[PDB]
Amino acid sequence: WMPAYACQRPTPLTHHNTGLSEALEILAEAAGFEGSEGRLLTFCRAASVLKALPSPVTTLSQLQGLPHFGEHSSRVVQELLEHGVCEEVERVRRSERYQTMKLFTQIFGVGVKTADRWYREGLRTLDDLREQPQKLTQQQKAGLQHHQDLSTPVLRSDVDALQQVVEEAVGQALPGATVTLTGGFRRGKLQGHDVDFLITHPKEGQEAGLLPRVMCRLQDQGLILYHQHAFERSFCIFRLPQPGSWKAVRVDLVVAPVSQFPFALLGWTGSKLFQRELRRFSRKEKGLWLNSHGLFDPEQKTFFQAASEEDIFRHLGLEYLPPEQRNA
DNA sequence: CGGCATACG
DNA sequence: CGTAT
DNA sequence: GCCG
Ligand SMILES: [Mg+2]
Ligand SMILES: [Mg+2]
Ligand code: NA
Repeated sequence: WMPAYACQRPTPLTHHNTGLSEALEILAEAAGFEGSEGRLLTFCRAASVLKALPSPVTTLSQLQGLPHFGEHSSRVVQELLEHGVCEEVERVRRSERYQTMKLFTQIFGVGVKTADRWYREGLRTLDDLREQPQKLTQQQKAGLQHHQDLSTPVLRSDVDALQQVVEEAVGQALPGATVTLTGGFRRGKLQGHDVDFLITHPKEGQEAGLLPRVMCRLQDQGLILYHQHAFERSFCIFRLPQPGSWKAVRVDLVVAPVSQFPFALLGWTGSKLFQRELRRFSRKEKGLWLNSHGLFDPEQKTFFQAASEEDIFRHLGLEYLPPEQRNA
């Protein structure tokens, strides 16, 4: 009764197995810090299965037959059910390796590979990094300078104000262009780590060259604390007003032609695991290649036209899920 | 055993 | 290498 | 780590 792919089942934002899923996601995260992408995926998928269940798991036998639960994930749940704590998870939580890799990778501009190299070099704290700034990229310097603000959750109230200022710049850059809120906020989240916007124009081709024009206008308004600058994705740090002051917020802007908009909307609305699972399903079950630009039939050498996300779910033979049920 | 999503800056 | 869902 |  539980499908194996996350894109085959509704996953709401809030659910009935929060503690169990959080523990499995610690193990997934730790696996990623060690470069074990397969184990990360299994632990993520097992966590996501629990998010999709209609009620709390209370007994080990209720895991029988659930996809992605084998010996290891089942033992984690067993210990949580019997003792309220899983020793492996707590050992990860406490470990110097986990805590430092988490600290470093949550810096904008630092990935697993950089964090691991720093860790092996003996570095452990943000002030350790600040002491040797000549070794930092410009992006990393911005991520470290703004780290405290970027660690503060963005609220849904922040988003409306941001969208208005982005729309103002977009309308001067290209009248008629539109701004759509994507990412976690479109899936119903009340907070987030950043704000994701997708920009298009109803006349195919008019969006070409748009993002530089948008960025130059936002920068002229004094709103851009950091950006990387032809391009179509911008990973920015914005200045957001606050009472008597302001705070730094991560904002991502993406431009797509209207022909690709349903694919870009689907991709950028996520969740990350949902999209990985959807692309895996498309290729492995349907023989079609999915990305944020389109859906390709490699036998006919043709792209599927889509006018809506609904079209895309139909072309993959999947029941439609609204964004609020893509919280895999 | 192979496979694990797929892009752009 | 980083970034995005 | 788990699936097919
Ligand atoms: Mg986001
Ligand atoms: Mg983002
Ligand atoms: Na990072």
